[PDB]
Amino acid sequence: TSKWFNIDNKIVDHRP
Amino acid sequence: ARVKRGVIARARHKKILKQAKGYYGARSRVYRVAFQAVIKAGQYAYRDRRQRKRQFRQLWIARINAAARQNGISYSKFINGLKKASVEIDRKILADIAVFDKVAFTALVEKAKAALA
Amino acid sequence: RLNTLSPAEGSKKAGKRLGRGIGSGLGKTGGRGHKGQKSRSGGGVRRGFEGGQMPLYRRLPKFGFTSRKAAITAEIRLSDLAKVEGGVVDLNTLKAANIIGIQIEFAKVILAGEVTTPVTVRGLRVTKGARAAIEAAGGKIEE
Amino acid sequence: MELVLKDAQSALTVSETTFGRDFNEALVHQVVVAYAAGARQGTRAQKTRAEVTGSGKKPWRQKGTGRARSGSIKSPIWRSGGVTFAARPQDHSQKVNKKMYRGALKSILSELVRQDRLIVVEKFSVEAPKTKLLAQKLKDMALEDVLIITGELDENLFLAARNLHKVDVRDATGIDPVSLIAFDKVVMTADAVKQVEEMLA
Amino acid sequence: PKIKTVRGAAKRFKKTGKGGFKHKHANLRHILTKKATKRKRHLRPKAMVSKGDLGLVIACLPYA
RNA sequence: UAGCGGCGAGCGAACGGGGAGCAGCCCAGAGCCUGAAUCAGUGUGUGUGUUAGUGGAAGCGUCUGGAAAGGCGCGCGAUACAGGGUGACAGCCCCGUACACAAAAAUGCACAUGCUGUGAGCUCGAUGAGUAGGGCGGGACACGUGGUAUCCUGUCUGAAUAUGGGGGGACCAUCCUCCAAGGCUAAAUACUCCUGACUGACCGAUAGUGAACCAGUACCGUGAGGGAAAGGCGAAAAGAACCCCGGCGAGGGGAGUGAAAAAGAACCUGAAACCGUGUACGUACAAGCAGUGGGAGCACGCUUAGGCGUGUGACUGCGUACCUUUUGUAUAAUGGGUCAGCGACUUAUAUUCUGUAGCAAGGUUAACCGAAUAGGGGAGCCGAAGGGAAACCGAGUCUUAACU
Ligand SMILES: N[C@@H](Cc1c[nH]c2ccccc12)C(=O)O
Ligand SMILES: [Mg+2]
Ligand SMILES: [Mg+2]
Ligand SMILES: [Mg+2]
Ligand SMILES: [Mg+2]
Ligand SMILES: [Mg+2]
Ligand SMILES: [Mg+2]
Ligand SMILES: [Mg+2]
Ligand SMILES: [Mg+2]
Ligand SMILES: [Mg+2]
Ligand SMILES: [Mg+2]
Ligand SMILES: [Mg+2]
Ligand SMILES: [Mg+2]
Ligand SMILES: [Mg+2]
Ligand SMILES: [Mg+2]
Ligand SMILES: [Mg+2]
Ligand SMILES: [Mg+2]
Ligand SMILES: [Mg+2]
Ligand SMILES: [Mg+2]
Ligand SMILES: [Mg+2]
Ligand SMILES: [Mg+2]
Ligand SMILES: [Mg+2]
Ligand SMILES: [Mg+2]
Ligand SMILES: [Mg+2]
Ligand SMILES: [Mg+2]
Ligand SMILES: [Mg+2]
Repeated sequence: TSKWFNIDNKIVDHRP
Repeated sequence: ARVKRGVIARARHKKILKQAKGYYGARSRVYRVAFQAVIKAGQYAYRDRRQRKRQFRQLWIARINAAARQNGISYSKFINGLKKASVEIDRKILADIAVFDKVAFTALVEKAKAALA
Repeated sequence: RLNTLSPAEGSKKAGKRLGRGIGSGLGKTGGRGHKGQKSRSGGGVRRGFEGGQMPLYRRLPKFGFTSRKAAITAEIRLSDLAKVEGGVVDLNTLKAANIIGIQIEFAKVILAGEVTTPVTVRGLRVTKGARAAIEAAGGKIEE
Repeated sequence: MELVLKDAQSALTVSETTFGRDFNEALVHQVVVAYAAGARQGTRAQKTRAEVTGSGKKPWRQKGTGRARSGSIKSPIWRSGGVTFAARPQDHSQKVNKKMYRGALKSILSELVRQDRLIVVEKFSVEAPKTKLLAQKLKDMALEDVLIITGELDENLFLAARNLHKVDVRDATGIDPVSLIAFDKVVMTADAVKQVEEMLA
Repeated sequence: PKIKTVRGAAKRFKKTGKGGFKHKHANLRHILTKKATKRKRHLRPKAMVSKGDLGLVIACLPYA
């Protein structure tokens, strides 16, 4: 499946 | 008609690895890596066939020069002499004689000096 | 001798293969170029299409009207009739000599040159030049 | 064009146009090739992705797994199941114009004489349905490999030779292009010659 | 399967003798009263499809 | 093609012609004569196929070899040289093959009849109404309502009846042609779960069926359902008695079998990535795509030396991988851990051009017949005439009253 950090929004969204 | 393939394949591959013999690590083991190593070796060669003629000429010119200076005359003047020395033409390599026959050289230097007088 | 036959030279052009390596001349991209609609499986655009611009066969007006009577009128060459078989070139008859086609109901004779054997043409129409050529070869043109 | 009738030296007299004409190699080569094609049957396998056995479920998510895209388990790129351009049974029959076929036979006959590989005879037949007989006739006639085109064809001449491998026997209509070239010598009865004479016009 | 003629084009071109195509001019179907008689006059007789469009038309009328 | 068509995309006939196969009959009814044609269901018979079967020709010598079917020699059968097998490739070793034969029983198919059911035949009659047509709404016809014939009917209607009625693509006349509103009907046509036999310029274990294998299995899923991997010792098991180390082990070494054991069952061939042992040479003052040009030394062969082959490569000139994508990439932009196997411009039908071949003002046939790649079949298609929307005219024609 996918690692938790990839699914998680705060770490992943990082630069909008 | 289905084509087996793969007997001709390792033919192509081994054809390359053989050319890679001697190279370090993957360059001699791993085709994908070897096929590159094999090409660039080729590339340098094609280049360095032309370089070879450059490298040696300046090798010759370098030692022509000391011997000339050794007989008290720069390379500049010394080739100009031989040029002007009533025509006359003679390879810069063949000035080999500078290493193996130093009287013959000095002898060539004089002949050159004379034309410059 | 069954392995000594060979075809006429230049009767069997090999034919592009493409997609097989640098040397081939048609490797990688396969003569299709780089990107765009025209590359890509099933690419291309339909006939007549010229970008979204109004196409020629639509800028220009229609002007038809199909005779339908014309479809059943044949034209006859002088070169025929000699081949009619029976010296009478008739409403059909030509039809039987396979030079008209059943459905036909009308026929002109047309100066398409060369008539020799005297022949009488019957129930057809015939041009000024054709009549003259027929008659001048001993022919007869009764309606 | 006269032909040495071999046994009862008699001469047969044949059409110069159908027995004395120049050898048109290309033109024959088209017909012999054509005949070899059409020998073919279709009969052929291979399942496009549309016909390999599996469901049409996407093997795994478009995005997310660290994996290549993947769409159908029957994809030619994948292992079991594929074949991009799977063949179908197909028909290799070529045309060959009427006038080209005839044109080839003529170039072929008119070359068999020129190598005297064609020996024409008044009558040819074996006395009983026994291979050994025919084997002897050929022996006596100095022959192993032979086509022997008979006039009307008889029972015994056929049953002999059925088992001799390099020798076949055909009636007048049975003449095909490969055979004329196939055998080392074509025999042909003078009776058959006249048949062929006309068949080719 | 046989190619299908691009039916619309069939109704706007006719193959000529040497293999040309001839068509009716545009610009002559309405809003006429304001156009010179000279202009309208020149737009009556049919005209050959140009060299540049030949490619198109032929691809539309394989059975022309 | 004619037509249909946001006259877009597309859809696409018929007339007539050549072929395959051809077949025609009942009811709407009563009288006489009566079970008379016929059809099915059925019993029997007969023939013919089927479901077990029978006979079936002819080879030996020697050489190599573990083994002959192979080579060489000399015979022999062949209506049998299809094919498989046998210690390597067999017409004559085996099983077959050609060919000739065989059915106690049960059956398919034809006829022939028995039994049942059924009606035949002649005379005189009868001739398909909630139908045709119409209105409204849809649907079918190549045809999108269009000038739209024709067909079907959900809805509301509704005739004529042989001096009658339908159709001939709006519609009318004339002409011509057919008889709706009841049915039956064989062949040419379609298909292959399955039976038999035969064939392939079809695959050969990542191929070919998912499945060459005890596979729809193991496995996954609540379930529908998904769905693998995995073939080869040898000619023959002759599949290793017995001895030794070891834990009455694992594993191993001898012995023995065999042509081979390096064919030992984790078994034909045994590649590559990858990991070791051995030897030669280099390497612990040296900086980078690791090679390339030069190049000593060392080890090894040479040669008779002779700055020669092979291996290594101090030192040294030059030198930022590949693909892709880009105006441009060492790029710190993409893709690749490595190897092996697989993995991407095909096929069919139309059309046009080039080459080439045939024939030539002609060329060629399609289906189909077939003595089946032949021969027949010219229905037809292309061309020899063009111009015009068209009638029509024709080496001209169109334009216009007419063309310099
Ligand atoms: N257990 C996780 C949290 C988590 C679980 N699943 C996730 C999916 C998406 C994001 C976060 C999570 C943690 O270490 O915090
Ligand atoms: Mg230079
Ligand atoms: Mg690209
Ligand atoms: Mg672009
Ligand atoms: Mg492009
Ligand atoms: Mg005709
Ligand atoms: Mg699906
Ligand atoms: Mg990955
Ligand atoms: Mg497959
Ligand atoms: Mg034919
Ligand atoms: Mg107008
Ligand atoms: Mg038997
Ligand atoms: Mg036998
Ligand atoms: Mg009626
Ligand atoms: Mg019926
Ligand atoms: Mg498999
Ligand atoms: Mg294998
Ligand atoms: Mg092994
Ligand atoms: Mg050091
Ligand atoms: Mg370093
Ligand atoms: Mg430095
Ligand atoms: Mg950029
Ligand atoms: Mg670019
Ligand atoms: Mg660069
Ligand atoms: Mg880096
Ligand atoms: Mg990168």
